[PDB]
Amino acid sequence: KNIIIKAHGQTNALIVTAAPDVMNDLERVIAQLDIRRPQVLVEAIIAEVQ
Amino acid sequence: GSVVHYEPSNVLLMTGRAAVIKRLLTIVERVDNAGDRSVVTVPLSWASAAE
Repeated sequence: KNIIIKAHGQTNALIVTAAPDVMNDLERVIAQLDIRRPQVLVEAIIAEVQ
Repeated sequence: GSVVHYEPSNVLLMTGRAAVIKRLLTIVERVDNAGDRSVVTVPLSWASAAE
């Protein structure tokens, strides 16, 4: 019928009670959607004279 | 000679002769033994079922 995705939030895990045959199209996409992310350090400087 | 009749209990009766018996027994035994209903399945590795 449809794909019903439910997310827990209290263990930070999600379910998939949807098609029992093409779930592979979900494992691939979540695997491409869970990835460590790099972070950047920003510093700015200003100066003047009067 | 013989006759043939049907009852909802699938009786199959005749009188005939005694040589006729051979030919007709052989008839039904061959034609009924022609591969009546049997069931078998197949699993499936990964593809969709209901589809």
